[PDB]
Amino acid sequence: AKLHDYYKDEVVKKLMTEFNYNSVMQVPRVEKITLNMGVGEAIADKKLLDNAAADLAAISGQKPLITKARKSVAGFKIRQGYPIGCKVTLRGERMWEFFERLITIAVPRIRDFRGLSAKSFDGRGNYSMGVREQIIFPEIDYDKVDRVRGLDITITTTAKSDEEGRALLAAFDFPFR
Amino acid sequence: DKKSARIRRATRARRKLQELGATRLVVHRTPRHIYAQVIAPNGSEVLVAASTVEKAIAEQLKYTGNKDAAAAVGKAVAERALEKGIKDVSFDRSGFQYHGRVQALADAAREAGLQF
Amino acid sequence: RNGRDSEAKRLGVKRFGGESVLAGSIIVRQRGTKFHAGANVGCGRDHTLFAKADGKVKFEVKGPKNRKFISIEA
Amino acid sequence: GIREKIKLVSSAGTGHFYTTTKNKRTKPEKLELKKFDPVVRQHVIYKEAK
Amino acid sequence: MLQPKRTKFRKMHKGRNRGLAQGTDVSFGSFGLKAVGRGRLTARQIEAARRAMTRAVKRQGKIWIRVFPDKPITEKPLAVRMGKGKGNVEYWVALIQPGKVLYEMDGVPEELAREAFKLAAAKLPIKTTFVTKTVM
RNA sequence: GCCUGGCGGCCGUAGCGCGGUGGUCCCACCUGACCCCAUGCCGAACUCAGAAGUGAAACGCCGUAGCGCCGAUGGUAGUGUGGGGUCUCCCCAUGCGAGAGUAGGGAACUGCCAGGCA
RNA sequence: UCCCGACUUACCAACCCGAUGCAAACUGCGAAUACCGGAGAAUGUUAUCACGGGAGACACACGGCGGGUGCUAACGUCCGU
RNA sequence: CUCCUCCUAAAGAGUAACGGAGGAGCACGAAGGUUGGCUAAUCCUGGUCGGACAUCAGGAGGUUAGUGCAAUGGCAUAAGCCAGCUUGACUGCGAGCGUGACGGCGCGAGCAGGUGCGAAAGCAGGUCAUAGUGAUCCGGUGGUUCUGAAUGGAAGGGCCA
RNA sequence: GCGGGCAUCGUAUAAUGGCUAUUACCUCAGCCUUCCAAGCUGAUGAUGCGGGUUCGAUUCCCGCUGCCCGCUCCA
Repeated sequence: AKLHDYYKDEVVKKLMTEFNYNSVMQVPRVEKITLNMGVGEAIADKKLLDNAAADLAAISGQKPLITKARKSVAGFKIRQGYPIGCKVTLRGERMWEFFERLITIAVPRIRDFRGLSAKSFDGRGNYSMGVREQIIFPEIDYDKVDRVRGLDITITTTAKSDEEGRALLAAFDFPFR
Repeated sequence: DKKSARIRRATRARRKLQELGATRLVVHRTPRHIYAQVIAPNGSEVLVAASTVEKAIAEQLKYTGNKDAAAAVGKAVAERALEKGIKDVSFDRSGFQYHGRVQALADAAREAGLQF
Repeated sequence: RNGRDSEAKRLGVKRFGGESVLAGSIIVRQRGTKFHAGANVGCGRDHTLFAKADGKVKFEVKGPKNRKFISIEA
Repeated sequence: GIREKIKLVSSAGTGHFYTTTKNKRTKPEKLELKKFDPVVRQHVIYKEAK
Repeated sequence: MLQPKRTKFRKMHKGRNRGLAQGTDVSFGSFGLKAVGRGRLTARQIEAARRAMTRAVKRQGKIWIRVFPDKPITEKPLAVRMGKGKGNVEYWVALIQPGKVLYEMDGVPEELAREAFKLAAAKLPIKTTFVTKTVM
C-alpha cells in the first residue's frame, strides 16, 4: 500500500546514492514474492495439503496453487504428477500489504528471533528465508490448526549482486543482525 | 523475451501460408501503435500497407493504439487494397491472440471487404 | 541367441533430382524426415514425400537449420 | 488382445454398425460416439459397446 | 594386462589392418619405440614388453604405452565344428599399422632407453625402430 | 543519405563473449487494470486502457579476434581402369582426389512504412 | 567440546582443461566408383520393351576384388561383384 | 521356424550363414482430431523440516531431455508438454505411384456426402514413423425385397457388414 | 547342454516391483539343589559379489561363484 509508495519517495532519493546509479529504472525493484509450502507429508495422507492451502488462501489473498512432483524419485516415495508442494505468488499492491505484515507482525513473533539472516541471498540479489511457524501469521490462529507446517518466502527483486539486494530491502526497514 | 516468444507462435502460422501461397495480411501490434501490411504470395515485398504511424491516421483519432484505432487501420488497409484489386487475403495473427486490437482490425477489414 | 532380422523396407529416394514426375508420385520413402516437403510436395503419414503436382524434382538445402527440402517445379 | 471387440450400433434404426475395440476391464462405460451412417447419410449416435 | 573396463559390444568383426598409423610422433616423452611392421599386439605382448622396458631402466623415468588392446579376438574351442555361432572372447589385441609409436620414454639417458627398447622389441611380433622426438 | 519498425532473401565470414552506445522519432520496459480478456496460483504471461518516467534490462548500431565459424595452396589417405610384387599388404601408369591441419579470411551482406535534417 | 580437523597422504577420483589413440552396430567431415534422370554424337544385324509358343534350370566350381565366419587355417564356409 | 529395428551390406534398392546385438504377438474413446498456449535433462546457489535428490526462487546449460512399448530414422513450425471443445479412429471413391513371383502390402492429392475444431480466417479418412499378425474352406450373426427348381411364399444360396 | 535359490546363527518365506514374514539356533531372564525338559522375553540380515534397464531391484536383464539332477550319442 503505502509501503508500495515508500518506493516512490523513501527509497529512490536514498538508493540513488548507495551505488551512484544512472536512472530511476536502475533502483532495485521488487518483482514477486512466492510463498512455498513444501509438503512432504501429502502422499500417505491427502487431507492436509488442502489444509496447507486452507491457510495459504488466508495468509495471502488468493486460491493457492498445488504443484506437481516434476520427476519420479525413490528417496521420497513419490512418482510424478503428485501434490508435493503448494505455493502462492504475490505481485502488485497486494504483495506489499502482505510484505507490511512481514515487517509489522511476523518478525516480532518468531521464537528465539535474536537475529535476521543476511547471508541467505542466492548470489544474484534474491533473498529467500523461510519461517518454521505457520502460527506467526495472524490471519489464522490458535484454535484452528493441527500442524505447525510453516513455509518459505522467496523475495525476488531486480538487483544484480546480493549487496544491492541486501541494501535493496533493508531500506523498507527489514532489519538484520 | 516477448518478441522471442511471439515469432515462435507465428512461424507455424507463417508457414501454411508459404506452402499455400496465400496473400498475407500481417498484423503487427505494439503498445502505442498498430501496423498492418498486405504481402504477396511470394515472400518478397508487400503490396499495400497501412498503420497509425502515417500522419494521415494520426489526428483523425482520439488515441493511437486502442481498438477504435485498430478499426481505423482495419478500414484503412482494406480500402487501400481493393483499389489495387487484392482480395482473398489470408490473415496472419503474427503471434498475437486474435482477440483485442487485432480482432478489431480484422473485423473492420471484413466490413470494408477482404475475403476471409 | 541371435538369428532374427526383418524384411527390408525398400526405403530411399525413388525419383532423383531433375526427374520429371507426375502428381502423386512417391519421391522419397524415409522413416524420419531427413528430407522435408518443399513446394508442390506432401509429407504423408509415414513421412513418404510425394509429388503434389507434375513437374521436375528439385532438392535444395534451405532454412535456418540447413535442412534438405524437396520442391517440385513445373 | 485383452481388449474385447465391441459393436457400435447406430441410432437411426438401420442395421449399420461399426465395430471397434475397448478395454473392458478398465472402461465399463458404454462407449457412444456420433459417427456416420451410410444408410441414412447423416451423423447419428452409435451405441452399445459390447 | 590391458583390457577395456566395459565395452558396448562383446564381439567385433575381424576387420582388416590396411593403412598407416595416425599416432606417429613421440608426443609425451623423449625416446620412442615406433612400429615399422604391421600386425596385432595382444595384451600379453604389450604387458611382457612393458615389464621388459621397466626392468631394464630399473623403475626410473616415465613410460607411456601409446597403444591399447581394444579388439576382442574370439577363438572356437577344440573339437568343435564350424558354425554354431561366433566363438568366445579369449584375448584382446591392438591393431598396429606401420608408423605407430608403441611406447615412449623419458627421464632416462638415451643409451639406457635404446637398450630398454631393444629388450622390449624381442617381446613383440612386429619389427620396430627407435625414434626420438622431433620439433615439427 | 544515416536512424527505427514490419516482411523477406540468406543460413555461423551471419553465432557468442567482451566494450562503447542510442529516446518520445520508433521500439522497449514502464503507469493502471474497473470492466472485453485471463493465471490449474499471480494483470508474471496473455489482454485492454494511456504515455508520468527511463533507455537500467531487453533491442538495434558501432568497436575489439577472446571463442566459434569459414578456409585455400601443396602434400598425404583413399579409389575407378590397366599391369605388376607377394602371409596380411602394397607398388607402377593414368584418371578422380579427400579429411585433418597450416597460411589467411572474418565483428555479415540485402528488396517496404515512419522519423529527422536534404 | 567425537563439532575442531589446523597438521597432509607413493593418494580412489570425477566433472572440467590440454595432449594421444581406437570403433561394425560412433559421425561436427567425406571421396573414387556405382546408381537414377536429362541432353548430345558416333557405333551396334532392335541390342530394348510388350504379348504369345516351347524350355531347361533352381547340386555350381574356382580366380580377382570387398567382406562375415574360421586360426587374416583349408581345394573350408557364407554373401556381394 | 512369422513379424519389427540396427550392423554385416560393398555411400541407390536388394543381399547369406546354427553371423553380431535387441524387440513384437499390443496399448489408447484419449495416448485420436482440432484450436490456443508452452519448452527440457543435469548442475550451482538460496534453504522450515529437506539428506545427493520432494517444493520454491535465481543462475548456468541448450535438448546431453521427452517421445505408451525395442532399436533406428526423426522431432522446436515441435512428432515433446497443458487445457478448451470434440469423434475425421467418417461413408463412397481415387489421379497417380512405391513394393512384392504371386496372393498381397503401402503411400496418396483430389472429388462426393455428411461432420468436428477457429470469439475470424486457417485442418482432420487414427496415433512421430516403422512390429502388435493368419489365406481359403466351413460355418455363426445382423442387413439386403439379389435369386427363390410348377406357381405364391419360405428354406438355402448370393451380396453388404 | 536347462537354471534354482545365490535369502539371519541355521533352515525353509517373500521371484513380474516398498515395509522384509515362519521355524529352530541363540543372549537374558523364572521354575528346580543344580542340568534337563520346558514355559516367557528378545537379537540380526548391503536379501553371494558387482553390472545394467529402473523413479526404485529379493524381485528384471546379462554377467558368473560354486552346487544338485542332467545329457555329451550312431559307427
